[PDB]
Order: sequence, then structure tokens, then C-alpha cells
Amino acid sequence: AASGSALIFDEEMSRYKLLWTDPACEIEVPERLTVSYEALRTHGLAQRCKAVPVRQATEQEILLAHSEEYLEAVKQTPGMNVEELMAFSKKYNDVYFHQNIYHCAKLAAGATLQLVDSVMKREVRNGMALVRPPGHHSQRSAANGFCVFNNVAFAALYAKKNYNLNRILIVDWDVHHGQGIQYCFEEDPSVLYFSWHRYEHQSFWPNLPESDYSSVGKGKGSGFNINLPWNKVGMTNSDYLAAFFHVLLPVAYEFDPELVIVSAGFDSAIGDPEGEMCALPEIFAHLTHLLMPLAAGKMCVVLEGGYNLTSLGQSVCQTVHSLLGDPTPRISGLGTACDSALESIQNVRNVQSSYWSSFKHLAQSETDIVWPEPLKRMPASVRTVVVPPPGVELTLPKNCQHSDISESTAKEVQRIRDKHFHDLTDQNILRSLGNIISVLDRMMRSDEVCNGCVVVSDLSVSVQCALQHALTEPERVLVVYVGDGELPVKTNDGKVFLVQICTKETEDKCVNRLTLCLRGESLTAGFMQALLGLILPVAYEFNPALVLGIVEETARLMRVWGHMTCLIQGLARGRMLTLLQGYDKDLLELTVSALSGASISPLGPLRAPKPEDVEMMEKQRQRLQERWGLLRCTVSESW
Ligand SMILES: COCC(O)(O)CCCCCNCCCN
Ligand SMILES: [K+]
Ligand SMILES: [K+]
Ligand SMILES: [Zn+2]
Repeated sequence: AASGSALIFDEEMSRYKLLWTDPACEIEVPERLTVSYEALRTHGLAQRCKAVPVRQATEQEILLAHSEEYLEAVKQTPGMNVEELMAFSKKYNDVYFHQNIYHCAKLAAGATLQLVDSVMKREVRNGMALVRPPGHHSQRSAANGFCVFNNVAFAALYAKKNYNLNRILIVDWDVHHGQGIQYCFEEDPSVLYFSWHRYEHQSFWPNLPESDYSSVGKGKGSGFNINLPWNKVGMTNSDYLAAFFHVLLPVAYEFDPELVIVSAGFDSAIGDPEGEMCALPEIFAHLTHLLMPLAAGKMCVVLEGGYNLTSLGQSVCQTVHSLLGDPTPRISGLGTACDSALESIQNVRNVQSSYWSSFKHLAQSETDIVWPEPLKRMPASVRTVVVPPPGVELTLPKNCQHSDISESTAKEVQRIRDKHFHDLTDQNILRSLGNIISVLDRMMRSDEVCNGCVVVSDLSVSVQCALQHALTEPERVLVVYVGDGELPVKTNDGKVFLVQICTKETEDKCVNRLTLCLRGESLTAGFMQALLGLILPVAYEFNPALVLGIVEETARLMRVWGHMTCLIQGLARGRMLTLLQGYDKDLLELTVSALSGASISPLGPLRAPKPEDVEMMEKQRQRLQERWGLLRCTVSESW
């Protein structure tokens, strides 16, 4: 029922600045807030967001994560002169105070709570708060790293008290380790904290031993703190996506959070002087997209770091673009993560193996810098086209339409019939192939339609016309097929990759085919492991121009189909055609709901998969990780 996205911002939070010479602090400028909001207005996305006003966090709310002594000390900063502000800033590590910073800190804290309230009251589906100062370094009785009050820690504690939440996921993709959040929920199993950060073997700020992968929590909360250290600079998009596919996402979907809060620091992007990483701003459009199936889309993005004004504006827009449901941009050049990233990923999975069932099999035997500008993201005129069987009226979302076949398309279906299948008069089939071409032409060519779903009766003839027609308009087509037969699909030229979900196991020889024969109780948990750990890594590296989904009528376990078509829309700018053999009102409504960008129901309590399933999946990884390096979650054995 939730509708749009909130953007909480106020110019007042940019009215404090550093007043003395401090080489460690001069990068935290008010222009980070000005450039970020001005970039959203330039791209027209600010106007597309509901501008929820900011408020001050009350004293009672600040004490949720801070002590009375620390709050009382900061409360007297508005009355201090410059010399007194210098002496107060020296008591903490890499932070400066201003006459207006206590005011702005309460606004940054209150703005975060306004976003949490808007999301939890179903007034919006998600949102972002462009706040300042940041927070994830702030501790109970100390300011730290430009942070006065821990904004994200407030949001989690605030959502727990006023909404009785049991599970909250915090994703910290800032380039620094948010040790203030880790200290706050160190013993709390209700708040799962994930953070990657530039570590360089503790040589990078804040130089903390507990910032390493070994800190998994304490007491009842052990296993709910996940640190992923970067021990070398220059981490690429492949490193960031390997962290998501092989660490964060398997844990997040098993956790099943009721609310997702993001410590969105963009100093992990290309060109930032503090992060020195090499990920392009478009990667944040996917980091946001891969998390939105969680918690029915209830996602609160809180601005943290980001100090390259050009890179910051681009990364903010890519985040809001995905939150508004705009199609995700294509990511090319993906491959294996570097050895340092694979070592970090390998170590985190090993330590966490005793806590999460996605890693449980790893525990015993028999297991001036310049970059190109991002392209223009644009939502289609109508996102989804639905073609039900002849004479079936349906209730469609406001951004959907039905199929009329023009005479230009009607002549093509004939030419296809007089050449191939020249003994085909089933006029019902001829209409479906006419629909397939009409929807595909509106997908690939004109920017009017994003994706679509077509109900078919013949499978071999329909998938042939769909696949062959897509390979001639321009390039690369990924095929996801849930059935047991054999389809006229040739994985010969490297232009097609086929993912097959069947019942009987088939010895696969081509490295362009991924066959998943999953055993029937835990078919939901096993499918999600294969989706996050196998299907998504190869699909992202393959980088298709169109996704072709096929479901035969014999196929049942449909609870996972909504998550697949939502996550798989990260490929091919969301251009996905789904062919459903036979009519199923529930399955058709599920496909159209997820294709349209609506939220998906959580999977609930995710159990543990069968050992025979994880064994089959790891044998597929061994067979394919040499060709598709993004599948790797360990360091390669050198000859
Ligand atoms: C969410 O806050 C944004 C941030 O994480 O980027 C803040 C950390 C800056 C602290 C680093 N000081 C420079 C090192 C010189 N000793
Ligand atoms: K982080
Ligand atoms: K925790
Ligand atoms: Zn940072």
C-alpha cells in the first residue's frame, strides 16, 4: 500500500563549518549537502520525492544511544567562542565543533527519525535523508570522525521502542568502519550490523583491532556483527558485488529483517580522496536494488560520508533512482574479485560459519581522477505489459497495460511461419507469437515499455520466436527456465546463458549452462542460496541485454518466484520477458506484481537447506568459477 519515496533535507544543516586549520577535517565541507541536493534537482528526482520536513531529536531520544554527561557537554558548545571550540574538539579524535553544530546534530538525528516514522507508518515505501553531521562513528560518550550523534543507531533504537521490532538490518557501505554502531549493538541480536571498510591491516583510521573479521559480536549477540575489511585500496565493482553475493545477501535473507537502515557513505566510490576505491557510482544503484526485496521494501537511506563532490552527486542520484523504482544501469567489465578481497571474503565466511546456515557447510569435512558520466536513467511510460489468455479480464496496477497487433507485426509472424513451422495453423499459437514480437519491440527499441509477461500454450515454438527475435534486433540474452524438458535454446556462441530449474539432475558439460536440480520441504531455502550465490553472480558477469523467463505448466513451489524476478531486474536495465505456459491466476498476478516494481512479501522464517542441495550447488561453483570469476568466494590455488 506504500507509495513513493521520502527525501528529508534542510539547508540549515549546511550552516556549520570548520573554523581553524585541520588537515584531517577540512574535507568535511557544507558543500557536500549543497551539491547532493542540487544534483537531485538537476536530474528531476527531488521533485519526484515527498519532501518530509526535518525536526529536532528530543533529549529523551538522544539518550537512547548517548549518556547524559556527553549530551550536557555538547549542549554548551553553542555558547563557546572559537578558542573554546578548539579546546573542546581536541578532546576527541578527528572532529571539529561549531556554534551551530549542536543544532544541526539534533536536526540530523531528527531527520533520521522522521524518515523512520514515514516508512514505518506506510506513508512512503522507502526514503533517504541528506543529513549532516554524519553519525556512525559517534559513541555513547564521545564524538568521533566528524560525528556528534549516531544517527543510524538512533533509528534502530527508535524503531525498536515505538514499533516493537525484533529484527533490524543495518548496512554500512561507507568506506570507514562504523565502530559507534558496532559498540551500540555489540550484544544485541535484534540489530544485525554489516560493514565493509578500508582496513589495510589496521593501518587505516580508526585503526581498531575490533574492526577486523574476527569481531562477530558478544554474548547473546555473537554472529550478528559482520566486519569485512578491505586490506588494499582500489576495490572495484566486482569486489563490492562479491561482498554482497557471498556475504551480505545470504545472511540478510536468512535474517529476514523487518526494517533495513543504510549507513550510506559514498566515500567508497571512485575518486574519493579518503576511500581511494575504484567503484563507479552506478554500483550504488545495484547495492540499493539488491536490498529492496528485504522487509517489504521498508528501507531508510541515511547519508554518511562522501567527499569528492562530483562523485558524491552521481552516487546519490543512483541511490534515489533505484529507490524510486527506475531501471538499473548495466554494469560491464565484471569478473573475479581481487586476491585481497577474496581473502577477506574467505575469512569472514569462515568465522561466521558457526552462526549462519548459508556458511554452515564450511565447518566440516565433505562440505584528478576522471571517469565517464553515468547514462540517463528513465522509467518507462508504462513499466509492464500483460498478455493474459484470450478473454480474461484482470485488475492491474496503475503502471500496467494489456497487449492490438499491427499489420507490420502480423506480416512477420507469417514470414516466420512459412519458413519454420510451416505446418502450423493453430490460430491461438499464432496470436501469442504476435504478442511476443509486439512486446519485445516495445521493450528493446522504444523506451515506452520496460518489461512484460505473456501467457503461452506452446512452449518450444514460443521460446524459439522469443529468443531468435531478440538476437536480431541488435546482443546477449539470459534465459531462466523452470522446467524439466529440453528447449530449442543453443548455448553455442556465448550469446546465451541458460539457467534451468528442474527435478531430474542432468550432467551439464557446457560452461554456458547452469542446471539446478533441487531436491521438497526446504526447496525455498535452497533456491535462495542458489539465487544469491550462483545465479546472480553469473548473470551479472554475463551482462545480458534481455532476460527471458520460462515456466512450464507442470511447475508448485512459487514462494520464491517473486524474489527472483525482482532481483533479476538488475540485469538488462530491467528488460525481462516472462513466458508462462498455461494459465495460473496466482502465478500470473505474482509475476506482474514483481515486474511492476511493487514490494514483495518476506519469505518468513528461512530454514537450513538440505546437505544434498548445498553439495550440488558447490559442485556447480567448482565447475563454473574458472569461467565466471564472480562466483569465487575463496582465494585461488596457484600452481
Ligand atoms: C560517516 O562519517 C563519514 C566518514 O566515515 O567518512 C567519517 C570518517 C572521517 C575520519 C578520518 N580522518 C582522516 C584521517 C587523518 N587522521
Ligand atoms: K562501513
Ligand atoms: K549486533
Ligand atoms: Zn566514511
